[PDB]
Amino acid sequence: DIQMTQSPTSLSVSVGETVTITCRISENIYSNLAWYQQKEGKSPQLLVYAATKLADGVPSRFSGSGSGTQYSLKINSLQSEDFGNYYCQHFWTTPRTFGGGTKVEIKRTVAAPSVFIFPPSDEQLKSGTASVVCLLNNFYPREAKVQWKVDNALQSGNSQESVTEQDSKDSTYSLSSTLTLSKADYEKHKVYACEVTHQGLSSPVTKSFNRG
Amino acid sequence: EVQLVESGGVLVKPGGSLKLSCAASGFTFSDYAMSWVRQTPEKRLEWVATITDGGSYAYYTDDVKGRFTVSRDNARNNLFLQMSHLRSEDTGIYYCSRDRWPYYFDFWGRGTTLTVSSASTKGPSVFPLAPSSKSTSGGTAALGCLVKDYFPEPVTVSWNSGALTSGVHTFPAVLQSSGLYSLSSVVTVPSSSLGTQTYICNVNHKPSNTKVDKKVEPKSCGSHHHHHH
Repeated sequence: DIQMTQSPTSLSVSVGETVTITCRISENIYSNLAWYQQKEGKSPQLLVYAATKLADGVPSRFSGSGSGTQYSLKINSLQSEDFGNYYCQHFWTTPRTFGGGTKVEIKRTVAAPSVFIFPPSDEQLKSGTASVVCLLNNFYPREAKVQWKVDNALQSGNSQESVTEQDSKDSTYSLSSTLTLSKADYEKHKVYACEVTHQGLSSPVTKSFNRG
Repeated sequence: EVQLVESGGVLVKPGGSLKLSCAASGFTFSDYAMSWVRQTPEKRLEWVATITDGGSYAYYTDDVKGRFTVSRDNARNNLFLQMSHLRSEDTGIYYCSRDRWPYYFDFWGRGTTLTVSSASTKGPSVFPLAPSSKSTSGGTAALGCLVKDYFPEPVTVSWNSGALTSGVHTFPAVLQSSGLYSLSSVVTVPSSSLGTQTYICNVNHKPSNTKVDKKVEPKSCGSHHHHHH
């Protein structure tokens, strides 16, 4: 039926560079197309409509071209705020539908994480559980390994982690990892440690505390 | 400035009903068609329904015909979506949008999350992530809140009732093997002024109608009754 291919699906490109995103359609839609940027959580924003028309309040480094079955969004000099997902939309026939997206990552220099550990609140311990939080702030690239060590024993099966989207100002990422123990298991060990590996770190970084 | 602010966004039993609302302001409301566009499970944007400027005509996508009704109150700048026979595929984020009908959507609201599920809603517990010597470096201290054991998504976190936005990292939530969500929100501030500034994380879980405020302050370590194990 009417369908679209967005290409590339994924790109990683430095500030000041030129990015073209292409939307190819299964029928000729006679320039009845729109373009949108959406960042995670946040709501979409119209970039371009009728294939070539810049929406208001949109920086002029954005523009769109094409016709027939071939359309393009060009960002002239990529800025850190231009991360996120870009979508095309046809309005030729009913329903109007949306493409699958091109994820745009801002490439930047390496940044090592700053590593911070948080022991369980006293309020949580009174409820019977011990969450221990390790924080990796403002690193690039995304890839980062967190190793939980308890009395120097390699942990596994008791933590979960998650990464932020990319920062619109510095293009870094942050990561939070939680180690969860019963209160009883928590009280039977002394040293709680967070061991962090990243491309920006020569040797690993360990943040640790003694229960006390 | 144009403004579209949705309301609703709860858990609903499979087969149940719900009304979503949208307050519009900052333009002539009755001059514009209005739409709902939802972000499906996959993360694909899908048009749902459109009501013409006068409220006279309504249009729907096939999957919601006979189930959903879109309406508008031109005396109050409100847009509604009445939903019955909700089914699991309807779970998603629902954006109120200004529709340049036939054509494109030129303003969108923050979205509201509809989770269709037979689980119970549950509000979060909120725990401080106190700044200490373990979260400080270069004159900078990190502090936060841990928001644990809620369903369904989302919780929204603010700091100091919106007056603190700089340096905040609110992480995507994790799904615990209880089936309950967990997340953290952190901020890095000057060490210098941990004695003068007060930092409060504001946690809103609209699906459970629970708000929690939690002061996060440095905790003094020592105690007269204590041991060493």
